[PDB]
Amino acid sequence: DWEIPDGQITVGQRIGSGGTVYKGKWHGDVAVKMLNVTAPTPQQLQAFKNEVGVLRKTRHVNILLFMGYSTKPQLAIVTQWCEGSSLYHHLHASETKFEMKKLIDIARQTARGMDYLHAKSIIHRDLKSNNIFLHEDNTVKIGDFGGSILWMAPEVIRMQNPYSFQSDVYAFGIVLYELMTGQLPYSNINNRDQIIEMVGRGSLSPDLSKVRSNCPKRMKRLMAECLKKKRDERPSFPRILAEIEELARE
Ligand SMILES: CC(=O)Nc1cc(-c2sc(C3CCN(C4CC4)CC3)nc2-c2cccc(NS(=O)(=O)c3cc(F)ccc3F)c2F)ccn1
Repeated sequence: DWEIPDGQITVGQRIGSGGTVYKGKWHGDVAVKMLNVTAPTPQQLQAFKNEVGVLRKTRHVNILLFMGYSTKPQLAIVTQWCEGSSLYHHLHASETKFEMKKLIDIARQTARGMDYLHAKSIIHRDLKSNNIFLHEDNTVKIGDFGGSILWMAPEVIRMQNPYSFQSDVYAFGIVLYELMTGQLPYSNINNRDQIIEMVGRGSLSPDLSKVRSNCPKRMKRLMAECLKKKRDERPSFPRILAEIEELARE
C-alpha cells in the first residue's frame, strides 16, 4: 500500500493554508498537504482513504503526481514537489512574456490532463489558473481536486447537480480566456455580487473582443464553445483535445 509510516517525512517550510501545504523531504522533495485532523474518527479516516482512492487513479504527466499518504502524526497527502509558480502567477502577476507557441502548448497540456481526468470519471470541480502549476516553467501540473467564481459555469454560479464534466469545460474555457487575452474576465467590474448575479442569469460573459491578434481564430472559436452558457452546447474534452492538437501543428 501507499501509506508512509510516521517519521519518514521531514516537514519543512509552510507554503499556504486553506488544511496546509508544506515543502517536505522524502526520497527528495515532496509537497505535504496536512488536513486539519490529528485524531481521525473511524468515519473521517474512511472519507480520507476514500479521497486517497480517487487520487490513486491518476498517473499522467499533466496531473500532480500522488506519492503517498500519512496517517501519523497527522492526516496528510504527499505529492511531487513542483518548481516555480502557478499559471495564474505567470499570467497576472509577473507578466511572463510567453510567445503564442508556448501559450498554445500550455492549453494543450491542460487539455491533456483534463481529458485524462474525464476519462477516469473524475470531475475536477475547481479548475482555474491558480491550480495549474507550471513545473520548471514548462510542464502543466493540474492540482487541487482532492474565490473560484470567475471560473464557475452559470449553472454552478446559480448557487446550484451543478458540478459536471461540462462545468469543468467552462472553467477550462475561462483558462483559455486567461491564456489568449493575458487577462482575467470582467476586469472592468470589480464586484463579486454583481458578477454572481450577472453570470448566473446569463447577462454577462467574458469579453471575446479582448483575445489577442495572434490567437489562431480556431482557438478563439474553441474558447467560445467552451464558454457556452448552455451546458449541453459545450464540447467534451476528447473533442477539445483533438481540436487543440490539430491547430498546434499549424
Ligand atoms: C513551489 C511549490 O509551491 N510547489 C508545489 C506546491 C503544491 C501545492 S500549492 C497548493 C495551493 C496553495 C494555496 N493556494 C495559493 C497560495 C497559492 C493554491 C494552491 N497546493 C499544492 C498541493 C499540494 C498537494 C496536493 C494538492 N492538490 S490535491 O488535490 O490534494 C492532489 C493530491 C495528490 F496526491 C495528487 C493530485 C492532487 F491534485 C495541491 F494542490 C504542490 C506541489 N508543489
